[PDB]
Amino acid sequence: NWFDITNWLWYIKKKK
Amino acid sequence: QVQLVQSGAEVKRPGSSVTVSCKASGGSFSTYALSWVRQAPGRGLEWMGGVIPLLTITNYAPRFQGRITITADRSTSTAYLELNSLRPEDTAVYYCAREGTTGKPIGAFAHWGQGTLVTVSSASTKGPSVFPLAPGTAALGCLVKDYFPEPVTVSWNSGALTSGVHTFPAVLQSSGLYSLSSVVTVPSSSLGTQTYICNVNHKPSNTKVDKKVEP
Amino acid sequence: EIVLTQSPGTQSLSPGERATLSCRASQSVGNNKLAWYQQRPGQAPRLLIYGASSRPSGVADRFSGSGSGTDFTLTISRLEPEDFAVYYCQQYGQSLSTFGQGTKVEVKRTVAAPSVFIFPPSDEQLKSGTASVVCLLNNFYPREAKVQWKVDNALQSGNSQESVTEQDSKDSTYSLSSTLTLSKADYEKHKVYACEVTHQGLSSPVTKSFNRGE
Repeated sequence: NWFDITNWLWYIKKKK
Repeated sequence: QVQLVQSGAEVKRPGSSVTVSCKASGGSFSTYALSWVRQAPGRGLEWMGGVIPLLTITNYAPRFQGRITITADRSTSTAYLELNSLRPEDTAVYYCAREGTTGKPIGAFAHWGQGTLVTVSSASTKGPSVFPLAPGTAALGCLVKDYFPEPVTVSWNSGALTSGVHTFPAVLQSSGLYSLSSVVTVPSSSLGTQTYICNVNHKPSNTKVDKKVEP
Repeated sequence: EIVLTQSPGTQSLSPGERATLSCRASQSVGNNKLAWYQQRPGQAPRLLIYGASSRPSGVADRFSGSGSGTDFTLTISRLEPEDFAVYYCQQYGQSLSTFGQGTKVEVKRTVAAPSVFIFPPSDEQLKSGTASVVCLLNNFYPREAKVQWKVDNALQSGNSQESVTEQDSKDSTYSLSSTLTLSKADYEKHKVYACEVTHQGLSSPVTKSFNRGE
C-alpha cells in the first residue's frame, strides 16, 4: 500500500 | 500550520495539456504524501494520483495512467499535476491534498488547497447581455446570457436586497457559453414605489451592469 | 478496485436529529483505512474521521466513525445547522484509493408546492434576434420537480435548460428556473408559450402561459 510508505519513512527517520 | 496554495483558474483548448501547481508552506514537504483530487461540475470527488517527493514515487489511478504526470520540487516546496489530451469531461475543480499528521502521517487528506477550476473549451472570453425578467407577491429577475468563462456574480440593489433572492447555478449552452438567472420575490404593492436593480459582475470581460427591472 | 457505496445518496433529516451514514465496500478495506470528509458548496472538502474511527483535533466530537472490514458508518449524534452538507467516504487501504459517491444531508421540512411564474422575452433581447422564455418554480419542497414546455400545445425537447438552487438556508426550500430559447423568427411563428409543472405538493399539474404579443 503506497499510502503506508510515509509512515514507514517517519519510523525509520525517528529511529536512526 | 500547513497551507497549500494552488495556481489560478485556466481555460484550456481540447487536446491540450494543463499544468496545475500546489505550493506548500508550514510543514515538512519531502516526507509527506501529496495527492490530486478533482471534482467535475455537480459530481463527486475523484482521486487521481499522488507523489511522495523524497522518493520520487508516484501512484496514479488506473483511469489516468498514461495521461497524467505528478512531480514535486523540494527547492520550492511545489507539486505539479500535468493532465494531457484534455476533453470536455476533464472540466473540473482540481485540488491538491496533503496527508495529515498526528508528526506521524495519517494517510487521509487533512490539508487541502483552495482548488483550481480548469475549463476545457474552445470558447472565447465574452461578457454577458443582461435582460430583465419583468414582474400579493410578485417575482422579477435578470437573465444573464451568453458569457464565458465562469464565474458571474449577481447582487440586488447594491447588496441591500438579499431576502427572497435566488441566484441559480450557471448552465452551459450548446454554444459553449454560460447563462444564469437571478430572481427575487417582492410585494406586488411595492412595484410602483420601490426600484429593483440587478448588479451583474463578470470580471473576465469587465462587464459590470446595473439593470433596472421594471413592470 | 474497491467500490464504495454510499446509499442513500440523500438523507432528509431535522435539526437536532441523529444521522447515520453508511459506506459499504465491495471488499475488505485493509487496516480499516477509511476516511470521512464533509464538503459545503464553494469549499474544499474537510477531513472529519480517519482510520475508520479517529478524529483530528479541531473536529467536533459529535462526529464519530465506526465499523470495520466492509461496513463503515459515520454518526452525527445531533445535527447542528452547519452539519447539513455533503459527506464522502474514502478508502486508502490499497494503492488505488477510491471515494464513495457522497451523501447529501438536507433539511427536512413540510411539503411546499412551487409558486410558478412565466416571463416572456424582453424587448431588448428580441431586438437582437433571439427569444428566451423563462419559467420560475419558486420555494418548493421536496427537491423533485418537473417542468415541461409547450408551445401551441406542442411538447418541446432540446431547446431548454434548467438549474436548481441549493437548499435555502432560511426556509429550507428549493427553486428551479428553466429557459426556453428560440430564434426571434421561430418565436414569432407561435402564439401560446406555456410551462407545465409537476410536484408532490400539487394534486394536478400547474400551467402558466402567455400569448405572444399581448
